[PDB]
Amino acid sequence: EMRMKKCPKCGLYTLKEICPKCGEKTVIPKPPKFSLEDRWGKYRRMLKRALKNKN
Amino acid sequence: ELIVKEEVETNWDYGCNPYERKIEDLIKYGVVVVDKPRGPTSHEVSTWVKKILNLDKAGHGGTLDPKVTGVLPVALERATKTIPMWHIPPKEYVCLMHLHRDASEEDILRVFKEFTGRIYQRRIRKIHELELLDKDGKDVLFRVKCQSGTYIRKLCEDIGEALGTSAHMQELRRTKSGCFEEKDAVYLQDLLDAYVFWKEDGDEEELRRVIKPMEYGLRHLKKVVVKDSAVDAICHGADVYVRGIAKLSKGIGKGETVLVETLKGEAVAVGKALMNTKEILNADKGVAVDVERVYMDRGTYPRM
Ligand SMILES: [K+]
Ligand SMILES: [K+]
Ligand SMILES: [Zn+2]
Repeated sequence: EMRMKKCPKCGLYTLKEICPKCGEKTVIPKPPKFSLEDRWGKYRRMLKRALKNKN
Repeated sequence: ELIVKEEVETNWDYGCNPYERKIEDLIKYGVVVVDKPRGPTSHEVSTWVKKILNLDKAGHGGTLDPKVTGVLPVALERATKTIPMWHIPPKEYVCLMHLHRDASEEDILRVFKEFTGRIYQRRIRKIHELELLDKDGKDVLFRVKCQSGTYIRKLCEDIGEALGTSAHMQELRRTKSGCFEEKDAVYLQDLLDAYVFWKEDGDEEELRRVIKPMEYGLRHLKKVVVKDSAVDAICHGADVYVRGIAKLSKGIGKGETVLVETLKGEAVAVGKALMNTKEILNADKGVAVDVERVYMDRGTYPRM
């Protein structure tokens, strides 16, 4: 079954595994699954904090 | 650009620039453009937003089906009053259609032209743009810009029939709804983190990046900018009189829906124009706008 793809760089939609206008492997447009449980929220936020008081 | 009817000053002791609201007020009159996940219903999403921001009220705009992802604006608190204006501009989607039998690229392009314009569905809806993005055998990926209310699943079926075969929608993603675009969309995880960062780290930066003022979803409307002295009256039900107007959009026609804003750019209400731009500019008296819904809380501006 075919699935739509999107270039992470140009933001273009395509069916190709590799963007025809840029180069990067295209990805599935779907947003990550969500749950109020927010399982890895602590780790995710930990990273953002660290990354921020840096670059 | 707006036409100045009368140059007036605004008192910065009341209200403020919509993008400079205290955090609580940004939320009070805010909108979160969620990139809807595949699986939950649109209602579950607005519910989650409501829980994440610990709100009492929230509402989404153009409903997206469970398997559809993409732009899903969710009005917060008072902003829910503005949702009725969101259907006016066109919507845009990227769609993956699967033909029952393969068709040439030339025939697909021809049929896309045939569907460009007015069509019928159960209603007459306008198809502004229909672009072939990619094709692999029976799998056709296309972009469609259309009037709100247009059923994309039905559009795929009719296109299939127009090609001499049949077709069904495989995937759908909304890229534009109202004044919002994919570039404005945020993942629920990032909205949740933004809230935590505010409640814990006491940082409003992320919340301010993900929550947009409701004024952002009303940019498609012509404007009538009123003097400070006319704001609270309008919030209490008064209509907009010629003498209360400082600036207004060019080309406002009688009967047209217009946004009533303060001199600071705050959305006060919406209503129907009773006079056109020129009549308003030439008049010295009269009622300019018949106000239909108030967006701003009473007492925000001074009672006169
Ligand atoms: K909407
Ligand atoms: K095929
Ligand atoms: Zn690319």
